[PDB]
Amino acid sequence: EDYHKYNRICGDIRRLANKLSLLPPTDPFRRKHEQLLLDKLYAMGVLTTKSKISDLENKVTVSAICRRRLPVIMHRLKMAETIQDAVKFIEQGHVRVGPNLINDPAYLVTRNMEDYVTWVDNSKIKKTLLRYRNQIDDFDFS
Amino acid sequence: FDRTAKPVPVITSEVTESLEDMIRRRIQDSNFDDLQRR
Amino acid sequence: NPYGLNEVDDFASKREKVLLGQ
Amino acid sequence: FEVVEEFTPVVLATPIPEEVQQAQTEIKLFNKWSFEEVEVKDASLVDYVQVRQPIFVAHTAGRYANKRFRKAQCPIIERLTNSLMMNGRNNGKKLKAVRIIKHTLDIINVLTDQNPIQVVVDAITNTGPREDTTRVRRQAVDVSPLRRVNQAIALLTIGAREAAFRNIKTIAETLAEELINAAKGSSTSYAIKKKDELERVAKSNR
Amino acid sequence: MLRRQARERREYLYRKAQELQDSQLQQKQVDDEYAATSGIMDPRIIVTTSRDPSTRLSQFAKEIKLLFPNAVRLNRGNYVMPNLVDACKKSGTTDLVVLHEHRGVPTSLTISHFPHGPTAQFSLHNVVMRHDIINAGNQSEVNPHLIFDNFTTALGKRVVCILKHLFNAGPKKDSERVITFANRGDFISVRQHVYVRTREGVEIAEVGPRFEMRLFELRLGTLENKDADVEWQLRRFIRTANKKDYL
Amino acid sequence: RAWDLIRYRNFRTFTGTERIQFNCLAVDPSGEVVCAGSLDNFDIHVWSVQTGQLLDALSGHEGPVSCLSFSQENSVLASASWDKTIRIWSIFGRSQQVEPIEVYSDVLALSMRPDGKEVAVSTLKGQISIFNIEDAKQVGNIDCRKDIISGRFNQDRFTAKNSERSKFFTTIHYSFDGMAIVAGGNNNSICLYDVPNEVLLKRFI
Amino acid sequence: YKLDVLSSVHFVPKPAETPTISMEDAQPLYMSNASSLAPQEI
Amino acid sequence: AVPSVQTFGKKKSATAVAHVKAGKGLIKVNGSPITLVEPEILRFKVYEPLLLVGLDKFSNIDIRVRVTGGGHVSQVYAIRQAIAKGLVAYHQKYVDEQSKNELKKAFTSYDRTLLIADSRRPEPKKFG
Amino acid sequence: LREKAKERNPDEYYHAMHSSMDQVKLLK
Amino acid sequence: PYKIFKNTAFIKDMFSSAMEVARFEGAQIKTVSGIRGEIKRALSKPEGH
Amino acid sequence: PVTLAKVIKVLGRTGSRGGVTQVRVEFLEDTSRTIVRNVKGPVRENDILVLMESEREARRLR
Amino acid sequence: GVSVRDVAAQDFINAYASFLQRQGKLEVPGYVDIVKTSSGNEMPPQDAEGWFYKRAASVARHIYMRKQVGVGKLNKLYGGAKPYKHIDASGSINRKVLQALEKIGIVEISPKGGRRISENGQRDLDRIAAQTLE
RNA sequence: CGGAGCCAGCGAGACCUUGGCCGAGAGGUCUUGGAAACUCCGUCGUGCUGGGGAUAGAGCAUUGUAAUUAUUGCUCUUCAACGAGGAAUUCCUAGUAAGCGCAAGUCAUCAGCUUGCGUUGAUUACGUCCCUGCCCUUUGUACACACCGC
Ligand SMILES: [Mg+2]
Ligand SMILES: [Mg+2]
Ligand SMILES: [Mg+2]
Ligand SMILES: [Mg+2]
Ligand SMILES: [Mg+2]
Repeated sequence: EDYHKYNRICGDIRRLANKLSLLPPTDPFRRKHEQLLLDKLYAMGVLTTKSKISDLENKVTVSAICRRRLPVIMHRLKMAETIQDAVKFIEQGHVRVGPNLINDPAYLVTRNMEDYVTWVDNSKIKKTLLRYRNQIDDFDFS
Repeated sequence: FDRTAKPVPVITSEVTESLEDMIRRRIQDSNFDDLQRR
Repeated sequence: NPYGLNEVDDFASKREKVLLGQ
Repeated sequence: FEVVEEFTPVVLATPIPEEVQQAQTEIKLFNKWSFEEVEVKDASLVDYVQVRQPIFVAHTAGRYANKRFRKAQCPIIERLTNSLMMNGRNNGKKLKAVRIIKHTLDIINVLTDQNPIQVVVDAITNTGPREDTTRVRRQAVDVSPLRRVNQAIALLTIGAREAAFRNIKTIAETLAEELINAAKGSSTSYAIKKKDELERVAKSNR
Repeated sequence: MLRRQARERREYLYRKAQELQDSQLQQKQVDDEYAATSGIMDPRIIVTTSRDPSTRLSQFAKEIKLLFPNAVRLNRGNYVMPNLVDACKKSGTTDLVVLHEHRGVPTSLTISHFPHGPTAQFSLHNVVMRHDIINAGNQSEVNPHLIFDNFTTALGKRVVCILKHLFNAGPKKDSERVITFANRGDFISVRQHVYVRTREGVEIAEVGPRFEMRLFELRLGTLENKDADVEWQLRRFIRTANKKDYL
Repeated sequence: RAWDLIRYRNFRTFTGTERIQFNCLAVDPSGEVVCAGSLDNFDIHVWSVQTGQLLDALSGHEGPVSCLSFSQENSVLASASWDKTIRIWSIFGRSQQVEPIEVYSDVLALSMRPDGKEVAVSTLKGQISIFNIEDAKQVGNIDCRKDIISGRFNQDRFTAKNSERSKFFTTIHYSFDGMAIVAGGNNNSICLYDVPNEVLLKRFI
Repeated sequence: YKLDVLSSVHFVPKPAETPTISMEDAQPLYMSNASSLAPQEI
Repeated sequence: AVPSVQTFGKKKSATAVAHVKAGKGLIKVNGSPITLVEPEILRFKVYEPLLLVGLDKFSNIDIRVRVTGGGHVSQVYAIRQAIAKGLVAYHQKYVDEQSKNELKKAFTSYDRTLLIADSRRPEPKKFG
Repeated sequence: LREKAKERNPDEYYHAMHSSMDQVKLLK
Repeated sequence: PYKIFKNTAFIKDMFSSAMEVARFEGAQIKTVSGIRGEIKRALSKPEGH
Repeated sequence: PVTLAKVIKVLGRTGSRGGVTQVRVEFLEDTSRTIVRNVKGPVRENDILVLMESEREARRLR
Repeated sequence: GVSVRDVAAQDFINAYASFLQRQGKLEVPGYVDIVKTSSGNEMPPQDAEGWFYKRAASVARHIYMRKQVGVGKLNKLYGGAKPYKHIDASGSINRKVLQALEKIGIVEISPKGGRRISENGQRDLDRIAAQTLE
């Protein structure tokens, strides 16, 4: 497993933030950009809680970005037993993030969109869930 | 015999007089613990 | 949890383990 | 020219009474009264006395208190049934009101061969006050059609109730008499008396 | 939607835990729930009662509504508590006030702060309503001045914050209405006066109502949640209860 | 942001307290009120054009607000969301009313009839449903799943006919006569329907 | 851009002496700066 | 397997489960014929779907409805909603979609509650 | 157990979801 | 005790009349097990409970 | 005889008593003629009123 | 294929009550004309001649609907409201009815206690169910 | 009033119980395991009447306790006030008012009281500042257009 790309993202966050530390503290230009970076990472879900730039130096990690992966997200939500099963469901097109079907396992769910990841309406997997509960309603076609 | 819990206070005239004195003192000094716009 | 837990889910799991211990 | 959509006689494993099939043909109140011939004689009351949607039973469970004028869309029979249940002891008992209205329609048909729904429409139309008074002494003013319908229903139901409150007559019979008299326009009905009194007082202060 | 509420509760509990640690190390500002909206957005309050209230409780609920400038009275006929709070959360309500009674005598008052708590429960003593005053007249409904007296302990600060945010921020300097919460041995006396500045002092006139409220529970969650972790609870059967002070 | 096109200047800018991301927008016919919706807040922020201040936030949706529209005549606001519901707001006037209407599935797009008496919504099920605003009852429905043409992506591991990536319309609009609706989405087809008879007039690749 | 690509459902294109020509203008060319000022501003 | 569909109808606490399969027109509620549904005064409510689309459509199917919870009125509403939803779902799954659209159009034109649940969720009408 | 029931994800999927007195005992 | 509802419990044989209970309302009591309690209110029926 | 008139405008800021609405109504017999009337119940545009007398002009009732 | 569930309850009970009266074999206790069927009631049944037979028909139908029934269940089944106490029906009358029915063979002692619908009674109740429909 | 038909959701730190046998009922005895309102058909019938069940008498039983003591139910008889409520006053806008029951007593309060749960479920208004009361403004300050002008 290669985390080359995420290391570059983590590194680029470190190099960028360091340059802000160099720029004089009272400058409004740096303060605005530092907050935008923190807001962006918070929106992405990398930072679970609003953090300071000094915290952003060390909280950002490859594992944090891996946690936002859709198959990893599904595993915690218990939609899939194991990551490999989650990837297979994504490839076969049984999962939707909001109104959009995502067939790319590499997709990272944002913080707001985390709540709306679910099975597609006509998935045979979804029918298996409702049949197990005996709650399958054919008016909803699922 | 002992009692398990604090007795419920009785609001007599003196208790009122002490309370209103504190209120008047607070108003006179304009010392209000009220929320303000930030 | 192949990739671990965030700070919030670590706190939640610890709380559940405590109550189960009780 | 012929149009045919059914090539086989329909026979169900569950027996269905033939009356229910004649109801399949057309929707009728209690499967006994047709809405087709019913018409509101007064032009103004039209669009507020709603009879165009036939209903089998008054119970509808519609949402008519949400907006200001949804009551106008409510079927008039359901409005009468709803008005029938008041006075605390009868609050919330809609099935009893439905039965009372069914029996009242039966009585109206027996006494007068006319369609009972037409009798109800005529009563509500006749007993609506076209002019009222407002306190300043008093000053005369006009009355909106919705208020006319509301007050007509209230007057008819209240008169029928008060007539049989402590009398041998039952609610169904007294309501039938009230409706027949109001449709006739005769002064015997309590609602017609009240309407005439209000309009006279308004004319005095006109 | 249910997933969002579940996730936010875990964040809310985690935030309170971290804040508690931060307070402890400082021992060795406004609360997190109120920090976001403190001094920006005025409170939105719904005042309700228990099922089938007596007439006196309805009158008392009306008086509590007049107490808070942005309160609205809602009838609780058949409303289910999870449905009640869910409806309030949809409508943007900030706080919910539920009143209980015993034979038309108010006994309890519970305040729930949305979206995640806390919920504070009070018991009312020596309640005197304004309906008990003849020829009282109407109230003044200006944004009132607030007085919080004798709140010292950290719990006392917590109670002040919950009560402070029920009113609108930024009363006029010359507003003649003052609402006072005076803590006297954990029994918070609530009075409402209208004052006139005289040339040699101040004169105040009581409007009412009078009632003493004593906190006995404070939970980290909305009032629907009987499983919410308890931040603080009143111990009654401990041997020091008859003389222990908390606020 | 409001843009004056006679002089081509941004004469005003509106923003939320906490920097809410806005996805949809609707403007009052009088040009005195502006409403925006977000995928993260669930509230519809309302501003005053002349003052630029937040009048209030319309609350009640339990999902992100997907789309907004004012009636050009009656000036009512219709909002729909992933909460499977449509709400009609009578914001103007002394009293405020909200009339929610339930729908079988998430609402993606919304269009207001020019006369202002009906509203159409495109759902995730591939349905265009028409409702009467004054009565708040459905008056017509159009199926769109079969008409939509979606091609298999080169990366797909499942067939197009089995694919459900986009068999709905994310945007719709009435004709100014009011008798037709043009619809489009994340697909290779633009379908033009006729509202009164609920048939596909023509499909464009 | 890198974060946008990873979290974007759809395609994201990569963001992009001598006298220079302004390809795009904020106002129409025929429009004059004086006509862009309100009487109160003058 | 015999073509069959399952649908749910709800009204307050009343919940009805309708099973619609291929048959000869046998409609049963709680193991008894539909004609015995009580109270009698509301019986036509349960007949409203059957009479609206016509009994010919039911002549080819068997419907079994199991109702639990709520009271008499809410149970009647659950039954009628379940029957309508089940008929539409069966006509979708094992019959053309044109008939599905016709059934949906009829039911929505008459009473939309036959298909979509009617839940009077609390609404604080007074803003604030 | 109450929170676990409270915060149950309805979409959770598991592959397992797919799946005389003496004479009577002797007979069975 | 003769009737127990979780924490709450109804007691008998301590007092002969509801008048005597009124004198001891709020009084501190305990069980042999050491569980501490309180006299809350006198029951109207029967006397002494 | 009694005349029928359709409401065309619900006048506002007229200073009328509570529960009384001043409206403008056109006669059905002659669409051109218009008269200002006082109404007691809930009234909206396009609804028809029965005027007993068609001559009096409405005056504010304070 | 006719069954009791295919017939209206009141129609079947009335029709089967007439049959028991016409048969004349149902044992009726002497105290029927003096009893009220429940302590909550205030008067004896008006149909003095035939209320017991109607009781047996009502009980017999319930034995059909539920395979096993005892006197306790029938007591609560016919009980009603009177604060309110919800007194159960008289135990004596129900017990005589159950014993009377099994004399005719309509019902019989069920396993694990209670009364079961006898196969001879099973056809007998079905017989009158067809009678009412026809 | 008499029969018959039936539909809920909250809730679990010997005593409960399914079933058999007695008794008119209350209630006894022998054994196994640990909802109302409401709907249908009938009787009665404007008479303080088959509404109301206070007071009183006689019995059949339960619970203790050692008294002929009370306690809790049942049966018959007796058969009251009450005929919709003055001057005045309180509250109330949709699953709301109101009716109906069921459950638990979970550190404050509550013991036929408190809380919760479900069931049936409306009339009217949803407009105005005319009266009353509580407020806000009278340096646009407000980014274009328009409107306004001490
Ligand atoms: Mg109530
Ligand atoms: Mg209460
Ligand atoms: Mg009470
Ligand atoms: Mg209003
Ligand atoms: Mg019974």
